[PDB]
Amino acid sequence: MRECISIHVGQAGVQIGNACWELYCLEHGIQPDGQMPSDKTIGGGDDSFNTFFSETGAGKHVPRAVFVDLEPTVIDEVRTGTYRQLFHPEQLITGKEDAANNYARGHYTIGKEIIDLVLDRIRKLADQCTGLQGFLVFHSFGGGTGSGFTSLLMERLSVDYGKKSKLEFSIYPAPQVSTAVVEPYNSILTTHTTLEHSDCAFMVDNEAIYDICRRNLDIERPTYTNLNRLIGQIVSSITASLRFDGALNVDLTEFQTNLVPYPRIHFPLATYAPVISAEKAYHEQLSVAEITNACFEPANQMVKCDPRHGKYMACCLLYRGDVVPKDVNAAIATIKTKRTIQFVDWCPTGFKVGINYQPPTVVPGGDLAKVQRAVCMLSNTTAIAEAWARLDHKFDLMYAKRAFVHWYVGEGMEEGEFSEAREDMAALEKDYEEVGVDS
Amino acid sequence: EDSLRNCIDLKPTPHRRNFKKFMEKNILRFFAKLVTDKCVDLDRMFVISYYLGDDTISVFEPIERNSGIAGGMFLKRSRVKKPGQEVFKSELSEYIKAEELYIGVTVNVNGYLFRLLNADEYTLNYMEQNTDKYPFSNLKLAL
Amino acid sequence: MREIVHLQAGQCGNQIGAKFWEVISDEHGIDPTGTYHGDSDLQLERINVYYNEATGGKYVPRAVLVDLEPGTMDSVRSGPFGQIFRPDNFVFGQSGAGNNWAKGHYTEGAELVDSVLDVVRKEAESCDCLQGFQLTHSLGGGTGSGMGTLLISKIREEYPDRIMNTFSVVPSPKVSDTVVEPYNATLSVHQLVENTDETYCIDNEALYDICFRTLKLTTPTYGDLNHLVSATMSGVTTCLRFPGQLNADLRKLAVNMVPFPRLHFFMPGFAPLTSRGSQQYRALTVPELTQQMFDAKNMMAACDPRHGRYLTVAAVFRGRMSMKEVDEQMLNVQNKNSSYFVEWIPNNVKTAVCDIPPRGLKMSATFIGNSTAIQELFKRISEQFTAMFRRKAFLHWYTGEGMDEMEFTEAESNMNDLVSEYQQYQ
Amino acid sequence: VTIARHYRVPMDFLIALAHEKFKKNMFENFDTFIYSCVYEDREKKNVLPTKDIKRLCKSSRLPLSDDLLESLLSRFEDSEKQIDYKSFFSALNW
Amino acid sequence: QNCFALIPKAPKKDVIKMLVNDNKVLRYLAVLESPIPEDKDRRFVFSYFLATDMISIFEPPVRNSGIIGGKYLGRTKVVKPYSTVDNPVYYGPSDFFIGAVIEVFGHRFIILDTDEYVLKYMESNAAQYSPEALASIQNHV
Amino acid sequence: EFGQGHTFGHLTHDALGLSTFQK
Amino acid sequence: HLEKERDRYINQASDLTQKVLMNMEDIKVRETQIFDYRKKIAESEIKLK
Amino acid sequence: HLEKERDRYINQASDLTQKVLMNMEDIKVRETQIFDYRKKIAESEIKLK
Ligand SMILES: Nc1nc2c(ncn2[C@@H]2O[C@H](COP(=O)(O)OP(=O)(O)OP(=O)(O)O)[C@@H](O)[C@H]2O)c(=O)[nH]1
Ligand SMILES: Nc1nc2c(ncn2[C@@H]2O[C@H](COP(=O)(O)OP(=O)(O)O)[C@@H](O)[C@H]2O)c(=O)[nH]1
Ligand SMILES: [Mg+2]
Repeated sequence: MRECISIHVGQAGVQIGNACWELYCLEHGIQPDGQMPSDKTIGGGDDSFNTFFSETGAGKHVPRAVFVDLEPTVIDEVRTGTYRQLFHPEQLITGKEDAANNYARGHYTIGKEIIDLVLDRIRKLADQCTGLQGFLVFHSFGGGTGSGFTSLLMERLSVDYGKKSKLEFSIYPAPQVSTAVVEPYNSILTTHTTLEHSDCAFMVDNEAIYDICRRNLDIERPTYTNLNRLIGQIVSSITASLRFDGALNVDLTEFQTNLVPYPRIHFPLATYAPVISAEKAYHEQLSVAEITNACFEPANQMVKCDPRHGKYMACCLLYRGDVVPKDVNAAIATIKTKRTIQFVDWCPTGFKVGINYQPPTVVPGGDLAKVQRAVCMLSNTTAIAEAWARLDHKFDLMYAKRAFVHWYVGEGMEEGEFSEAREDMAALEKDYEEVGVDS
Repeated sequence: EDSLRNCIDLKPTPHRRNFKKFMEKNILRFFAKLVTDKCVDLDRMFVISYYLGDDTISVFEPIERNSGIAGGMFLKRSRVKKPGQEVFKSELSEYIKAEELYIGVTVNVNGYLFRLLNADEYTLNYMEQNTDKYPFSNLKLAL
Repeated sequence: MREIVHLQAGQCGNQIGAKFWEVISDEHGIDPTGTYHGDSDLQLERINVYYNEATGGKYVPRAVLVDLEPGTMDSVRSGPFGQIFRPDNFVFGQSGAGNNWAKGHYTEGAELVDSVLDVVRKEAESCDCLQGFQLTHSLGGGTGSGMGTLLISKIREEYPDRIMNTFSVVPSPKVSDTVVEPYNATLSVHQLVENTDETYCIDNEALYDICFRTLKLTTPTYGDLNHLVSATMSGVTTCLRFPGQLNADLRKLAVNMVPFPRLHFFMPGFAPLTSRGSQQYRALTVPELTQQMFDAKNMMAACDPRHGRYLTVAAVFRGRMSMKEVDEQMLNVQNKNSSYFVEWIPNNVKTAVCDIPPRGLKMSATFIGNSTAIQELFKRISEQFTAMFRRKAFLHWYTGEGMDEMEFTEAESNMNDLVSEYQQYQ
Repeated sequence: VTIARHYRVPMDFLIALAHEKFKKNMFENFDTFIYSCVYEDREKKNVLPTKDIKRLCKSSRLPLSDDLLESLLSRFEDSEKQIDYKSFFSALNW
Repeated sequence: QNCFALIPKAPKKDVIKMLVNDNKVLRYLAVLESPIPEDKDRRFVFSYFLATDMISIFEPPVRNSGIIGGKYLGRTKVVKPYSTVDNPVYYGPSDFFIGAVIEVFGHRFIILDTDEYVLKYMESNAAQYSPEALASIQNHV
Repeated sequence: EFGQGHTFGHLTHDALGLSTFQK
Repeated sequence: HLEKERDRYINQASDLTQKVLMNMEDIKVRETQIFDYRKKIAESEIKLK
Repeated sequence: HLEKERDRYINQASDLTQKVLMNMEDIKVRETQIFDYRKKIAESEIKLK
């Protein structure tokens, strides 16, 4: 009766979606073939797979997501790898020529020829499900497909389905390192679409994942194949209350109203804790207070900002595991006592909790330990304006010499969108400072 | 188990569950049917799952075509009390159905009688591999 | 899916083309006979990018090879790999140019191009989605430079929406083996800079010092020089042919390397270059790759980046690796060497990751870098062209074939305004 | 049930699958396979390990699945880590 | 040279054998052995230069054949059959029998006839060579 | 008495599959 | 010699620029904490009255 | 040219060094004020109780 649909865009999206769906296989016990194991001859244990996996009369479970990318090379590893029989032959959309780190190639010239093919399967996955909350978007700012094609996908989806929910997990550019050069162009020019054609948008920074995975899990030199496990661990704790039973359930509609106070303010921030190794797990006791303190600690913060310099507007607790509600209230009443953490004076109740019973599972070869309880943050704070300020300063000095303009003008779009995208943000940063100003 | 601590200690301490048992522990699945008097509406095949972690029993009925009843789930990960009653003022800790389930044992769950009829292949492999617990799977004693 | 049409011009272009197709045939596991003799299965996924399918399980390259003398097709077919090139792809005339850009651009290269266009059109239309073309020729001789710059001036109008790569051989002041090559160079670069997308600079001075000092050899024949230039020339299309984490083809490198259409000159480099007596002693780890590369002696051009500014840089890596160390090391050299980078553009480094190394190796790196310091070599040949032309000598080879005298003036005027554009960023 | 479970009693279809796939997608060039096998035989024995025939088929790019190819080269035509020429290439030819 | 000495030097050329041989070419008739059926009648001519131990293969054009023959292989040593990377082993003059098979760059050549100068050289040396070669020459002439 | 890290290559490269616990 | 001195002084100036930045971050944090403590002193004295 | 560079780098280092010194006197003043405010806090809370 409940279903969820995920749309993963770009090379970032198709690579985090592989680790996202292998965990979904392991929570419901789905083998890479696509069924219950043949050792178990009677099944249908609980209809928690109905929201993530389809049902066929032969006993096969098919996922309810779609993968889109303009690069065929990273897509066909799913066709070649272990999970070839599990994923549908149609649910993985393949391009022919990549956008090549550009916005106009992904938007106006190549994004048009495949925007109708995906929408057919989006409609096909929409009438399968009786009840749909909305769509999850796993896209990247720096990618050509994740910027250009997404800036037409969210626009067309908003008129394809009016009041449907729209959640985004965006791979935000890191403030120090980057794999490209023209990523401020790819980041700014897609913000004009996403500020009006999205409901909620969590940001993920890779270099903050780099330090967190290094200093906490005691694993030096990580790889993307384990970062996507961490991001895939975040996605399961959000949708845990939908699938699994809990003391009180949080919907996909519950936190989209409790983290977005203004239509121009829809940028929360994610944080996961505890993140410890197997060797560190058994020495340290893991209390509810000791896992909620690291969440509010800016050292464990997953986007490279500081709430000490900023101020929160809203937060969201995702408690999953062996947790009782008594010390949850003792923890959050203790959080309200420290004056180092500062809230705004107009949102005196900034808490929403969600309780799930089943502790998180672990994967063979993964980095995280077998843990009994965990908590995920979805907090909205104004410290992102610190990150936006240093992103536009780089954008303004890069545009002052009119570099890389010929890569965009000759593709078909006009040069007036460059000035508008800089100005529309400048009003948005003015909106960011005005909500932070108290009475 | 939460209120033992008032007489175990003057100041109570949180109850400590079995970390060891949760750490090593898959799911033992049995086929069951409903047993009451002769009623025509009740010919329903259920499946009972013992979880071997927190010692917990969950019963579910698969959805059957053109049936007048559609019950997706019967119990939600909750322990089962045997029909021996003695609910209040019980000095000992309460009795709970442990993991002793054969083929043909009529188990009384929540007042509903359930006859076990078949086991999954993993369950029967468990039966034959672990026999100190179950003398009914010995080939030598069977012969 | 995505194909590459490979174009060669000149005797230098033929001698570099034999070794270039040697190492890819080694990399993709191809015998001198023509049949795949390998051990893996991922090596057969992206084969159509360079090899056309045939009957009997044969794969032949889609390369066009041109020259004006027949004396180079005999040596090309006499190579260890000459039996795999299809005989229809060779184009040769009955009379050469002989170190003259004028012979190949108006009179003798004018009739050859009408046959080469037929050869490239019957092959480029046989694919499904061509990624683009790639040139490798020499400016020091008019066979591949007089007419090779005319193929640039012809396929650009026919196939406009494509990428073209050139591995050009701009000459050198010490290994100058022609009197009149200042004329052959400047008259080629003037027609080059307007009608191409990506250019490198392969200088034989840089190859000579590398194999003498870095590789520590005694007799570096041209086969060793052709191996060093083709390691980078094959190391630029790694992610096109093999999967990885950060796939990056030529056009993804070009959009980050070309901020202005007249800024398309680069400085190639190759990291895993160590002597045989120093092979066992050195520990191969990605700080060592990014430290050996950024030295000025590893570069393939006859310029010094200490005299200029690193405008933008690229990096393509190979082998199964962890990107924590390489992202840390590229940030360290960016922070420490703050005076060698321009300040009007941040994040000047482009990162590409492939998980497959070449044979006999486990990790590798390829460098493509645009710098203001590359302008020094145009100044070196501008003063020599001015010195030669102000005495009005050697024009009887040039003005007697239909070239007006004002063509030398516009070749000066476009070139010195080009280096005046390069002057502003330092 | 324990007694009954302990006391219990426990290809042309595989060939016909590949025959139908080879009929749907034309791969009748098997004389080239025969000539290549004779060319690289180099002894009087008429057999080779499975890897050589597998890499010959993969190099010739037959329109057949790796699962069915591995099943054929592992189950039936293999006697002891070595495969006949004439019987195997007289088979798979519709 | 780097492995042995700290300061590398040029290798020593074998000019004693160069001065002894000068211009000495031994020619044999070979036939290509190939899977492709139109390579059945491809007769090649070997040429062994004794001065530099170097083998070159030439295919003379055949009247109304349809194959543009000629310089099949030039001046390069042949090393391929069962040779390690550390130490190369090269084809010498001792194994050009009658009926011998040669592995040149993946192709296969069967020698069927030599020259009278080759036979004179055979009878001149007659000691470095294997007895099957002597038997084949005595059967041939 | 009268009566009678293993390798700096492993510590500086590729610790993702094998962490410090697995080293 | 003077090139080496120039590089050393560049390294010095960059490091001590970073020192300036972390210090002004520190003084801003302490000023905010000062304002909070004056607020809580005022509240405590009002409740005392 | 590079002696001019050396002089300007020395001057920049000296100026920002004085800024670091002013930053330590700022943080010392803030710490003393924080301690005095905490003392006033404790006295007020004793009066409240
Ligand atoms: N965290 C994380 N980031 C990734 C991953 N894969 C790619 N990225 C990000 O994606 C960026 C590169 O852009 P891509 O996603 O590869 O580009 P694209 O979306 O395919 O668009 P085109 O390249 O034009 O086809 C890098 O800077 C990474 O930060 C991943 O697996 N995990
Ligand atoms: N690095 C390198 N340089 C070469 C090669 N072949 C020729 N050259 C250079 O090219 C110059 C002669 O080129 P040339 O034969 O006149 O070119 P063409 O006129 O286009 O055929 C010489 O000075 C060589 O230094 C080669 O294989 N590698
Ligand atoms: Mg893409």
